[PDB]
Amino acid sequence: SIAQARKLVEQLKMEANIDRIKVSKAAADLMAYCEAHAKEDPLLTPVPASENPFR
Amino acid sequence: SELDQLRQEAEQLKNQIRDARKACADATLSQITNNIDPVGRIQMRTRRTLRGHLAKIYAMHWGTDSRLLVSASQDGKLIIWDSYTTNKVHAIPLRSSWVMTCAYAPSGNYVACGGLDNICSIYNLKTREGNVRVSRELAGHTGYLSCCRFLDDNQIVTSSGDTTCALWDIETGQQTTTFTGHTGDVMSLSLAPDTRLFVSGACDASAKLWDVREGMCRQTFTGHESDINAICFFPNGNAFATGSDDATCRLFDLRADQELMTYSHDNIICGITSVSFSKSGRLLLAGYDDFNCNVWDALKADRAGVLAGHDNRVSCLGVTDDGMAVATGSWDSFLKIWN
Amino acid sequence: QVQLQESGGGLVQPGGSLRLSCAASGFTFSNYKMNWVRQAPGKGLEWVSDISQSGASISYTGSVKGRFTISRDNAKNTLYLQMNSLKPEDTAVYYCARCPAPFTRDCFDVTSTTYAYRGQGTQVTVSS
Amino acid sequence: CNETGMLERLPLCGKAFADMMGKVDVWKWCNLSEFIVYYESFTNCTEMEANVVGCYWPNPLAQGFITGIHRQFFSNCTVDRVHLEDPPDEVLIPLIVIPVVLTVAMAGLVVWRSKRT
Amino acid sequence: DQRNEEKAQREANKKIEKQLQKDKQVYRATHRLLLLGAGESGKNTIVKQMTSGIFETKFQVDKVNFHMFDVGAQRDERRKWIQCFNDVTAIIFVVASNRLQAALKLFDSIWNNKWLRDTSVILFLNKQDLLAEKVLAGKSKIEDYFPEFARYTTPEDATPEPGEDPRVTRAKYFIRDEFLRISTASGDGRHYCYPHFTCAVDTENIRRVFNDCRDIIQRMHLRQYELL
Amino acid sequence: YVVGRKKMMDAQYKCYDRMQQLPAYQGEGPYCNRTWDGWLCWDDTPAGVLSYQFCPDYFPDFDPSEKVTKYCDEKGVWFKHPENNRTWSNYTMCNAFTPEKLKNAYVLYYLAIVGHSLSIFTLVISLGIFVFFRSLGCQRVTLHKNMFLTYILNSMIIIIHLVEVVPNGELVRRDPVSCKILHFFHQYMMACNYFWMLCEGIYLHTLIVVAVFTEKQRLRWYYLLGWGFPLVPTTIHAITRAVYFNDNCWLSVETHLLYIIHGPVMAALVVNFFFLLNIVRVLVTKMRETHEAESHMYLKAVKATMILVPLLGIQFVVFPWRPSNKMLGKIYDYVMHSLIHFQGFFVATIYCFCNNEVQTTVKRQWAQF
Amino acid sequence: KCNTATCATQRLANFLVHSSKNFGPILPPTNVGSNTY
Ligand SMILES: CCCCCCCCCCCCCCCCC[C@H](O)OC[C@@H](COP(=O)([O-])OCC[N+](C)(C)C)O[C@@H](O)CCCCCCCCCCCCCCC
Ligand SMILES: CC(C)CCC[C@@H](C)[C@H]1CC[C@H]2[C@@H]3CC=C4C[C@@H](OC(=O)CCC(=O)O)CC[C@]4(C)[C@H]3CC[C@]12C
Ligand SMILES: CC(C)CCC[C@@H](C)[C@H]1CC[C@H]2[C@@H]3CC=C4C[C@@H](OC(=O)CCC(=O)O)CC[C@]4(C)[C@H]3CC[C@]12C
Ligand SMILES: *C(=O)CC[C@H](NC(=O)CCCCCCCCCCCCCCC)C(=O)O
Ligand SMILES: CCCCCCCCCCCCCCCC(=O)O
Ligand SMILES: CCCCCCCCCCCCCCCC(=O)O
Ligand SMILES: CCCCCCCCCCCCCCCC(=O)O
Ligand SMILES: CCCCCCCCCCCCCCCC(=O)O
Ligand SMILES: CCCCCCCCCCCCCCCC(=O)O
Ligand SMILES: CCCCCCCCCCCCCCCC(=O)O
Ligand SMILES: CCCCCCCCCCCCCCCC(=O)O
Ligand SMILES: CCCCCCCCCCCCCCCC(=O)O
Ligand SMILES: *[C@@H]1O[C@H](CO)[C@@H](O)[C@H](O)[C@H]1NC(C)=O
Ligand SMILES: *[C@@H]1O[C@H](CO)[C@@H](O)[C@H](O)[C@H]1NC(C)=O
Ligand SMILES: *[C@@H]1O[C@H](CO)[C@@H](O)[C@H](O)[C@H]1NC(C)=O
Repeated sequence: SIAQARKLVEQLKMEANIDRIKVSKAAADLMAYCEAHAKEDPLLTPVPASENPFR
Repeated sequence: SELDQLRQEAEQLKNQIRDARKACADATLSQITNNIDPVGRIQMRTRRTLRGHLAKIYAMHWGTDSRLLVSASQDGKLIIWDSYTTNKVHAIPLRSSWVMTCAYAPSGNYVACGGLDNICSIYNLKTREGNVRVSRELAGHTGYLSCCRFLDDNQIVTSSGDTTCALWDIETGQQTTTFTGHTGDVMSLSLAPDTRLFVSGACDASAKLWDVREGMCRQTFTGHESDINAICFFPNGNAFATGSDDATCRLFDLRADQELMTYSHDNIICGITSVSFSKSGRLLLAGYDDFNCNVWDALKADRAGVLAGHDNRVSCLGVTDDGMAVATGSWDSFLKIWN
Repeated sequence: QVQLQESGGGLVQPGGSLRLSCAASGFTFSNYKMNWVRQAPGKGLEWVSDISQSGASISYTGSVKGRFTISRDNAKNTLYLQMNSLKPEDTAVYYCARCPAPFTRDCFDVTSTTYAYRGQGTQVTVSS
Repeated sequence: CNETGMLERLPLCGKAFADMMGKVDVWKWCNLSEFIVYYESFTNCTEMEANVVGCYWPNPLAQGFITGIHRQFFSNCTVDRVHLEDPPDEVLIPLIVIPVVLTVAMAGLVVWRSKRT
Repeated sequence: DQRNEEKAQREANKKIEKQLQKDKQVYRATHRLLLLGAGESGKNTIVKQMTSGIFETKFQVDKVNFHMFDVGAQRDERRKWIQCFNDVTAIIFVVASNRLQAALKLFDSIWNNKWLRDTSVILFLNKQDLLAEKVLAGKSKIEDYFPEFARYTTPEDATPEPGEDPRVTRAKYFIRDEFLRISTASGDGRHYCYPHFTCAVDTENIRRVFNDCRDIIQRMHLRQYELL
Repeated sequence: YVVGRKKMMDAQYKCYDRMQQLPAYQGEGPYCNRTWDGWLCWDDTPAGVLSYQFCPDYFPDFDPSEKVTKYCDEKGVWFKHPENNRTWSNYTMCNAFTPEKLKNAYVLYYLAIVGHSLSIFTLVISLGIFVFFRSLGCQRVTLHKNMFLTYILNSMIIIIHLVEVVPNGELVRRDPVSCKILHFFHQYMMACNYFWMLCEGIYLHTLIVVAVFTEKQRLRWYYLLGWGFPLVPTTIHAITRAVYFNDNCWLSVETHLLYIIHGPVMAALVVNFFFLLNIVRVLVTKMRETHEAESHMYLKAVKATMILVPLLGIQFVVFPWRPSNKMLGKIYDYVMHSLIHFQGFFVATIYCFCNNEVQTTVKRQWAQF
Repeated sequence: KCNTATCATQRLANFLVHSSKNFGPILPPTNVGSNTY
């Protein structure tokens, strides 16, 4: 329909006028988050069997 | 003509977005994480096996206490488990046995469910008389309920096969906001940690980012080749992972507005049914149709572990809020807790 | 992004010939079974022909058997439909439809009103 | 062979058997284990008495000399022992048919009541 | 008082497993069926002869409980919600004997789906009375939509009702062979197809589903013992 | 040999005891006089009849199963041997075929030891697979576990009987009650083994033929038929054995009292034969409705029958009688003993090891580990 | 004599008991000819 194609154009304009950052900046933020929380990850850092609630 | 003029303007805007996305692609997440130390081999063991369901399990959700969990099976039952003791706390019989999703309220006072009945049902768990009874039935979807997630005790977001998503007011039972734009069956949704945004995955090979208060689609993500079956937010809220029937998992970033990483392998030719992150976001756990669950290194796209305890299709998996354990549901009627 | 763009099409005399081409992009073309569907004026979508991943298995609808020929070139990511001895019954918008999932013998919902993995369609009119 | 000569050669070992029976307990004459070797030697004794005259042991008439001492010396003893014989058909047939009948009835009961629940 | 809560939790768990044992008896005894049809196929009349996203119909045949489900307010895209019915006893596929070519393509997708590979299909070739009137008249020939019909011969294993003429028998058995060619091409013993020439108002349809379901359960038991 | 002279001498004392106690011959017609030959005692017999008596146990080569024959002349005198003109009783059959029977029984002995040993090994592993892997659990497997247990227990008791009681000759002569107690448990577990074959046949017939829709049955009737009912014919036999035919260790097979147990067992196996015929009839009907080729129908019908024979014990029904012909009897012994002592191994192989559901489950859990 | 298939093991045991579980070739067998009884 015409009203469907016109709405798709109005949505593509809202998504084209957004401020994007570099992939290098975004990738470094995800890596920096994992390092700051690596100790608090029981699946990454195996918790001792003494304090494991599923022993 | 105007149809050919509105279509040609769409190709111009799509080319403009594709060039804006290519300008920001200065490096790859593989190149920036090429020097970090891999996680080695993640060998988790089955700590608990929850039995009691009669038919295939379609969904499960952990409670905010990291101890209780709700599970939905197509026999018409909602079972709330105490994963520490494997005891059953509640067994809720459903009106419609074709349930496809379930949710646990953050307060722990309510559970939700829905499916081919096109209705999201809310069950109060802290009633005075002590019998779990339906508190509200949210009607309005013209397709099967695929996913539902509580914002609070009075708000919930639903996704349905009618290609739409909706935000509900549980007390009144009305749709406060309807999220439209998908051209396929919306299969999964994931709330952001601040619950102000949520991402949806549909059968149009596309993912969309929605604003809860404003009710608009902010970003549309592409890259998958087939139907997206699962979606999960990164712990920080600036990224999300998707699992599709093209046998691949893809990581998308919100601020970069494009895909960062593909988690695939030549020997994997089955679709992904569920995805979840670890507490730190380093591990991306994915459930597959080949009865297996693969533990992916989210930063390096390396296979770090395999969970091979189920005898049928793995339909759902979930990580606790404290990251202590992973629960996996499958079509073999069993829930397994892994550590 | 999955993109299917149908080329060819146009006015042709009854008994003439046409060749339609479907330029595919955004997916591994060799892993998916391809289809041809059409929508005649004032009618619903109708499946016409399909071809397997390799091209060995080929099926046609009854009304076009012996006249239409489907073929795929996985190197160029293109789907072809050779239409010979065209009749005025063949006047329709021809869509290039892809099966939803790869490595699947079943092909669901290619003739649905709203289907994502289908092109915009090319117009083929057979009149004198 | 010799009939007349052999019969007078018999009383020698016969009365010889009548003295070994005297030293052993007279009241325990019935239990064969009391004189198992002496009763045996009497038999091997009677064995060759017939052989010397050329008669083949046992002989239809030398049996009467063994029966003759078995009449006066072994008559106060029980003739009963382990019989080891099957019961008559009036008892044997019901003992077999009834458990066979109950077997067929027990199998049909399982076919009937297992699905009945 | 931690022992008082752990004993109250084990008591509640024992009362739940007692109710789950009763629910297992009802669930394992009921046989679930999925009723699928096409455009103007006649399935609604069969249900009538015994908002909402799915409709349920419960009936008994020889004290056996049956639970037939019919899809209501769902879009024409089936590749997602049809996976919910991978454990039903049988799929009742109603076809109105080009809507026929569309039903053949839908039957192929159901038969070759990876999750429905162990599910049998009870095929109801419906509207057999309307097929007779069209063939007897002769206005529109099936050869124009099925060129192999001109080379088709009625099989020797056919059982035509002595009332109908060979033109109707040849037409209705050709349509059945179209569906059987799909079923015999991928039938490795996991599931079978049970075709029936049905009318929407027939009283034999319920008995047909009962007899086919007994055959399916029989073949399932024979497969467990590896006899068949 | 000294013990042989022992049993020979008391037989002579019992014979002269018998000729004295027996009343005079009643029939006035000519008769052969009551006589004691060197080995056996013969009562008065009419003319023209050849008496039959069981062979003595005085020598190692003598088989008590065989018969001793003595002929009475119509004139009224006993049979005279032609070579020496001597009153002679025929003891030829006693040791004529003993060395060849002893050679064959040597093979059957170790065939039983190895068959039951291999059966225990495979069935314990098979029982351990069904116990450990909970996913395989169902009503069919529950009955299989009980069926496997009867085979294991029956095999253990048979090995104990063959290893302990059979070689120990001094034990049989002492005849302790522990010998008759082991025999009772041997007969009970033997009867439980056959009746659990019937339980498998009844359950399979109910699944396929009678109650197809029913998915859960009350297994209490199978437990009662398999474990409880065998106590009835075993007790009746034990009571009649301790009253009428009470031999050392109850080892005798000549008594017809054995049919109190083997009668019901044969009846249970004949019922299984009619279950198999009906099951094969249903299976053949299934392959005809799907229009299967006649060649493949025969191969699939023989295969289904061959895997059901060791489960239902059909080999006891088709070959229920040992032939009197000696060369056919030798073939019968090797065939039946092989099928009897290796039946537990066949059942464990067909229904656990070659079971596709067991293979896929074990391969998965092993791959995870 | 039972002579039934289910009596096969019992018949084998009964035979070996009387043979004293002997399997060796016996010394010259017992004479059962004219010279004996
Ligand atoms: C994985 C395996 C599965 C197996 C399943 C079951 C398969 C069938 C098993 C039986 C197959 C053979 C049946 C026929 C046997 C014929 C024996 C033949 O006539 O004589 C062989 C006999 C010696 O004869 P002889 O010299 O005259 O005696 C002279 C003796 N005198 C010295 C005392 C005088 O036996 C000897 O060869 C070996 C004796 C010791 C072993 C006896 C057999 C034990 C079982 C063997 C098979 C076990 C199963 C397979 C292996 C695991
Ligand atoms: C030589 C003599 C003295 C041996 C006697 C042994 C019996 C006392 C044993 C041996 C086999 C036992 C049976 C083996 C299996 C079962 C089934 C069991 O019920 C089940 O269903 C258990 C397995 C399951 O859960 O599937 C109940 C006990 C019972 C009858 C057992 C009862 C006790 C039995 C008869
Ligand atoms: C002395 C020697 C010869 C052994 C004799 C054993 C019998 C005296 C007893 C011992 C164990 C008993 C069994 C123990 C338990 C059961 C299970 C019982 O069934 C159930 O418990 C029902 C289970 C269900 O269907 O849910 C039926 C009787 C049975 C077989 C009993 C039958 C009689 C048995 C074999
Ligand atoms: C006459 O003298 C014969 C006596 C003696 N024969 C024997 O000693 C026979 C040996 C007994 C065999 C027992 C083996 C049983 C093994 C079962 C193991 C299964 C366990 C399950 C898995 C762990 C002779 O002199 O020949
Ligand atoms: C499979 C189990 C078999 C058990 C067989 C047990 C055989 C021995 C039983 C002995 C009972 C007591 C006998 C001696 C009695 C006494 O003199 O005091
Ligand atoms: C657990 C069951 C054990 C059964 C054991 C049965 C043993 C029977 C022993 C019989 C001894 C002789 C009895 C009769 C004695 C007589 O009257 O001469
Ligand atoms: C386990 C016990 C089963 C039932 C009893 C079985 C037989 C045991 C006793 C056997 C010898 C009986 C001797 C006396 C017979 C009689 O009462 O006349
Ligand atoms: C289930 C139907 C009835 C089955 C009947 C089975 C009978 C078996 C008989 C076995 C042999 C009995 C003794 C025969 C020798 C004899 O006594 O002369
Ligand atoms: C040594 C093992 C021998 C086993 C012999 C088994 C014989 C089985 C006979 C089955 C006959 C089945 C007849 C089916 C007739 C039909 O339905 O057409
Ligand atoms: C019905 C199947 C076998 C059951 C009967 C067992 C007997 C073997 C088969 C027939 C031969 C039996 C001969 C019995 C001897 C007789 O009665 O004199
Ligand atoms: C259910 C009954 C099955 C019967 C199967 C046939 C059994 C025949 C038994 C008698 C003939 C074979 C044995 C002959 C022995 C002999 O002649 O000495
Ligand atoms: C697969 C199970 C087989 C059961 C029967 C095995 C024994 C029979 C075949 C081999 C022996 C054949 C007869 C040999 C006779 C002879 O020694 O002359
Ligand atoms: C038995 O032997 C006695 C011995 O004196 C003889 O008198 C009698 O006639 C015999 N009876 C017979 C041979 O029937
Ligand atoms: C036995 O008697 C017959 C009949 O008088 C006689 O001919 C024969 O010679 C006797 N036997 C011997 C060995 O002399
Ligand atoms: C003794 O018996 C055997 C077989 O039983 C027979 O061959 C033989 O002829 C018999 N001897 C006499 C003297 O009858």
